[PDB]
Amino acid sequence: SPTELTEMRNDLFNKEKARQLSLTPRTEKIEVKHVGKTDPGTVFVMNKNISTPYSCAMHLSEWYCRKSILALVDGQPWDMYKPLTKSCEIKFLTFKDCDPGEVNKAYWRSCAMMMGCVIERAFKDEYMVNLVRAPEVPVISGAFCYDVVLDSKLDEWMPTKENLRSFTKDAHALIYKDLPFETLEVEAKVALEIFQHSKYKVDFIEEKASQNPERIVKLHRIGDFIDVSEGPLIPRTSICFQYEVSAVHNLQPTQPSLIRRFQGVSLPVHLRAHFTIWDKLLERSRK
Amino acid sequence: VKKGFRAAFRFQKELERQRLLRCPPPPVRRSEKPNWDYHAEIQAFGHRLQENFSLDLLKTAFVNSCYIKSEEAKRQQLKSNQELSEQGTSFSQTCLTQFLEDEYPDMPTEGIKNLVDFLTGEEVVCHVARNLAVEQLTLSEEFPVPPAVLQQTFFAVIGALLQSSGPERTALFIRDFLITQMTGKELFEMWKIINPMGLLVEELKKRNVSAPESRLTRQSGGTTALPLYFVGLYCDKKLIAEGPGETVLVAEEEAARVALRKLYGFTENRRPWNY
Amino acid sequence: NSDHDRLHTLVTEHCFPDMTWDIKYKTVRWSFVESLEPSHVVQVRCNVYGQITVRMHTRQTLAIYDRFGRLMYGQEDVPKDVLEYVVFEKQLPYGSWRMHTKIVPPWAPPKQPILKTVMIPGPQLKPEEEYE
Amino acid sequence: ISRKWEKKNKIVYPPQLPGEPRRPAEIYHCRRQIKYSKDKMWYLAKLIRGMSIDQALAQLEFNDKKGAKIIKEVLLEAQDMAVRDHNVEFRSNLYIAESTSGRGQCLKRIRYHGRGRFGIMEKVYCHYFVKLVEGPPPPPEPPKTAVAHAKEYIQQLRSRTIVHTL
Amino acid sequence: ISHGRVFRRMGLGPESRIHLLRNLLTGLVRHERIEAPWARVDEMRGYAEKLIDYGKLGDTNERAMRMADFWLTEKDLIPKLFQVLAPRYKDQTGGYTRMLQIPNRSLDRAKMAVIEYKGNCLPPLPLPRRDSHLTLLNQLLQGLRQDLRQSQ
Amino acid sequence: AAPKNRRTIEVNRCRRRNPQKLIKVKNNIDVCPECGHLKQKHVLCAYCYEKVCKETAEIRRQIGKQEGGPFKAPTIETVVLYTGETPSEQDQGKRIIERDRKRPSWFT
Amino acid sequence: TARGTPSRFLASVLHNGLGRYVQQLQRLSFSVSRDGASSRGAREFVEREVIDFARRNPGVVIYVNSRPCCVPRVVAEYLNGAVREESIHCKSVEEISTLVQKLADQSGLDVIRIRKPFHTDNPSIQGQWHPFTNKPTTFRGLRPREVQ
RNA sequence: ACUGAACUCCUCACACCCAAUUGGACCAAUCUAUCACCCUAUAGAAGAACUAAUGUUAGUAUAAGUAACAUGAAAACAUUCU
Ligand SMILES: [Mg+2]
Ligand SMILES: [Mg+2]
Ligand SMILES: [Mg+2]
Ligand SMILES: [Mg+2]
Ligand SMILES: [Mg+2]
Ligand SMILES: [Mg+2]
Ligand SMILES: [Mg+2]
Ligand SMILES: [Mg+2]
Ligand SMILES: [Mg+2]
Ligand SMILES: [Mg+2]
Ligand SMILES: [Zn+2]
Repeated sequence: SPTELTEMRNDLFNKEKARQLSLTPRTEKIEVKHVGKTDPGTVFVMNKNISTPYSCAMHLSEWYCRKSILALVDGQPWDMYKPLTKSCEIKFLTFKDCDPGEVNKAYWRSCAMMMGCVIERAFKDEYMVNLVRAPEVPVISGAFCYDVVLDSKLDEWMPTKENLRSFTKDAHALIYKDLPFETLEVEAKVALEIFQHSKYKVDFIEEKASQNPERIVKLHRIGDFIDVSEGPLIPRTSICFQYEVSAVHNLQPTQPSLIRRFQGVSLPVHLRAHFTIWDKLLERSRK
Repeated sequence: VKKGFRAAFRFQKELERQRLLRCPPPPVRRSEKPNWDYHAEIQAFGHRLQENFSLDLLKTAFVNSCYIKSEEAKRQQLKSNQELSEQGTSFSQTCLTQFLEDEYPDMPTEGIKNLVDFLTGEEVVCHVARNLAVEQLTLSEEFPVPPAVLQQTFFAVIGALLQSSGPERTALFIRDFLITQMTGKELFEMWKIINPMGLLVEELKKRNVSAPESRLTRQSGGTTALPLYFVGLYCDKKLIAEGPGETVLVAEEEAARVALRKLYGFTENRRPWNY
Repeated sequence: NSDHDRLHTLVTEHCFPDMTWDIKYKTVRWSFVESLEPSHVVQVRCNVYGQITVRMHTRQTLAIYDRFGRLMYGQEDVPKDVLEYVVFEKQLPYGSWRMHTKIVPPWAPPKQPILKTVMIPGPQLKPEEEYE
Repeated sequence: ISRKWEKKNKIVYPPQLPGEPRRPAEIYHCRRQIKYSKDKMWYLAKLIRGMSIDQALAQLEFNDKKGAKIIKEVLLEAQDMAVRDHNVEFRSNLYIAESTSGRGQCLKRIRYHGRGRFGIMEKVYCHYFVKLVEGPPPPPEPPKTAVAHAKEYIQQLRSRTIVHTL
Repeated sequence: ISHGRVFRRMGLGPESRIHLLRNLLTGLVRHERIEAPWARVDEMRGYAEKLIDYGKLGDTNERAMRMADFWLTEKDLIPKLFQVLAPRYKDQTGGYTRMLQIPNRSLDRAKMAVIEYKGNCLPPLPLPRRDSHLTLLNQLLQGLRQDLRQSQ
Repeated sequence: AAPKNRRTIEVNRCRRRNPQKLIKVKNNIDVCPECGHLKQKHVLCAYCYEKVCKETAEIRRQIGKQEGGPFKAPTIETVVLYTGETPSEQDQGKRIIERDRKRPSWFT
Repeated sequence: TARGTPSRFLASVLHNGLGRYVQQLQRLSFSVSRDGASSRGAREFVEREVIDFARRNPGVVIYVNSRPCCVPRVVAEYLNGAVREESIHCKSVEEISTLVQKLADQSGLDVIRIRKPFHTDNPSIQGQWHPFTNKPTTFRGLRPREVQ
């Protein structure tokens, strides 16, 4: 049953969490220096593999915590809730930086993942849904996409406007829940064990483990929903303010199975768009 | 400064009273407070209850195993009440079953068992013991005496009464101090049930009667936010019980509850218990 | 137990502020367990004030809490081995041998890590200054 | 006079058991004898009640009232001592649990009126008190909905008894 | 009722208002950047623009010279007006001044403004900058722009 | 006219704790992305403005030293140059105000 | 006054009369002074009446301290845990006797306003009145002006 | 017909609803004798009891954060200007 699948996947997720936490016991003070333009030269002594860029922001001030979406720990984008590993330089990236491209990509991935959760828990039980992948599309594309294979019983069914609005309502319920984005650097073995059923996710995990030198893969969970991340994600789901599942386009070349691309669009609280601009963005997010 | 001492002392007394009210001292078992003689207290316990306990049995009934363990641990730096409590619990359950089965011959064994469990449960027996001063005479390792220990001691006292004066006197004691705890209580306030309609259907099957027909006898304010629905259950066009409610479902459920009470003979206007 | 009356006689006045200042408004559950090697004297020197250096390699337990009773340093159960070079001073007519100062060598191992994280501000910048 | 607020920082609670929720830190601070009306100070105190430390500082930095600067200094001192002496891990993880103004010891001066008559001026002084509690500010009390409010009404209806009878 | 009244009531009357604005304008011409209560800066901004226009009219223009003589209480600034400021703005047609709000005056909490003549040698004011075009919203709008350009 | 009765603390509280009298929470406060300082949306950052005012004061002191007397306003443009800077081609024919510090990052 | 005072409902301790009557007073403690005119009456009570009272009330444990604090007193402790302390200062033997007998006959429940002079757990035998008692029913349960 | 009092009856208890005035039974606190030696007793005393004198002194309210009061401008704080 899908509920049992989610339960066992969550159990494996927590098992791996505890395993890594035990692997990193006690407290090793790592020095992380704020290399950001503001408040330069500050140093945080932090608990190895326990503290997070969020904890560093908490030390800095509440404005940093609320405005900071990603961290460039040693020039690499780290999730705000991803435990720090070694002494490093840290700089916090917001939505309004001069070049926020990394933050935009992270927001885009997180919105896609939220869409994936909504899709998987939307349809009636009898129908089976397979979350194939979240294609990495530029923000200029105007809509974040999530690819899903629906059942043959539904390959002839296209969502109605009311169905799409129900998807948006579920997404907003998730936003209201405001669930943190939990991360795990998990070896391909445990990742495959978690996603054994989903063939698509299995092969995606294999691809990622091939691309990276080792077999380390990025697993992300909002709540009860675990997915492979193409990269770092947003800290929490409350960052999204405006969110809309706009359309579902059936990819033209579908001989084996019919891949439906759920397209949607979102804007965070920091970058709220007026009603009319939002309507135009919605219109353009249906292509 | 005004000369005098009495006003100052009165103010000190008032301050002390207020201090005790604001930060009352942690509770202390009555034994540790002044004016305590265990032998006199236990004899008074017996005389209060109007029963000729044997002092040795009652003393043994008031001592718990945990108290013995704590006393031995302290002595490092006695017969418990276990057997008496077991005897008392067994006899009390059996004799309460006798009382209840005599009073309500129609009550099903499940109902009788639930009533006995209610009457001998931690809450009821704890209340009875507390207001009978069992707690004061109880020798336990922690204070206030936990309800489980208090129940154990109360049933040990019942066992001591049994060994001292006999089944008849012990039955009178149970009647007076546990059977009274169901006065004013409602059948399903004591015996928690689910799906009373289903339970009534089961009972009517046992009696070889068809499933009752739920039917709306009286109604008021149907479309408002405070409706009144009277739902009656009919057995062959004959009303067996009707009940009120806010929604039709609630009224039907409670009519089933009324029907169960009537079938089991545990109605509100039933013959009172005889003492 | 913050027995300052006895601590005054037990330690020198030069040591008492160190003993009792930073520990104010926080409970410590320091305890002792059997030593590892016998204590022996190291050296002694000398209006006239006595001075004895004693080397100890004992085993101890620490648990320092907050005003609010939440642990902030050291497990209370797991003991640690302590190497100390304690220097006693005595008054020379009615004074006794009291802890004067503990010599920490530079090669001593780092102390226990602290549970909580800490931020260390960089150099504050004036309006006319720039970070370099 | 009373100086209980200062003493409130010196109460040491017993060490907590491991299976016990972490007690939030509490920092009491005060400034006494501020040359300012307690009635005027009360508005600033009320303004910042229940807000995070950073939010309170932001609000006070852009307030024109004289008392805002004094309250900001008191809050900054409270934050500093919370970090240094009350084992508060994060500076910003503090919210104003209590903030009130109290009457200070005042001085009486004469105001000369027009016909050889006079009034008694009071050179008013005020105290300012804050308690800072560690943790996020407690959420504002949600406005009660029609559903809950009708639930309360129906509970009141059900509570009715037949009064003055058997 | 003050429907359509465009001039604030400042100082001790009309003449005093003119003199106050004149002193502010002389300070502005001398220093190229002046802090003053917001309302007074707002009232004087129009006069500053008009002086730049009169300086553009030319040194030899008698009316412009008389206007400058009245409006610049320090007469060393009249050559400055006719030979530095006016040539500086010869290309522009307007908007010679930049006025920004400044934190309230500490003394009396007055609403304060800084008014400068654009192009001065002084360090630039911390001007407000719009959000970067690379932000999420701006990139989505750029996508709209490109799609509209292509489609239509 | 004189009050006919003392106003009770209850009435006084109802009056002086009215929302109309309470201080309103400001919602236009934010953080200056340049220096991270707090500022109001429509107002200049206080810290940045203080920087600029101090630098302007220093430059003006240099200007005053150069002019040497009242009523000596130059009829030519002005250019501020810091240590290690040379007048450019367009800086020709403009009075040079020399500053002993290095060029501020925000000064261009 | 009633509005300025707590109130309760008439009640017993453990249904004190149903099966058997149990005297709720369980302990009396007389703190009496050897010397002092305040406790002269208490001394006479201890000499002449306390023994007879004790043998009349075998369920009440009576302690006599002969060493009071701030006044001679009698502290009555009841089974329900209530403790009523009464000064016997400057009271005669008969006054103390009546006071002690009152404590003996009284229950531990608070002496406050009792809302009702009666207490039934089963106020109704024929069924509590509701608007539909005495209201006739109609054929097919048709409400007034109902078409069918 | 019913309703209808503090009238009357009923269960229990009773000295327990006038101004001025008058008779009487008690009594807070204080001091003294002698006790008690715990916070009281018997007596002897007396600056012996305050919801009220536009009472006296002190405190703090209300009116009220009200009436009212105050700093010419810019600036390099040298200075200049009105
Ligand atoms: Mg005069
Ligand atoms: Mg004016
Ligand atoms: Mg009548
Ligand atoms: Mg009469
Ligand atoms: Mg007098
Ligand atoms: Mg008085
Ligand atoms: Mg008076
Ligand atoms: Mg006032
Ligand atoms: Mg008024
Ligand atoms: Mg006025
Ligand atoms: Zn800034």
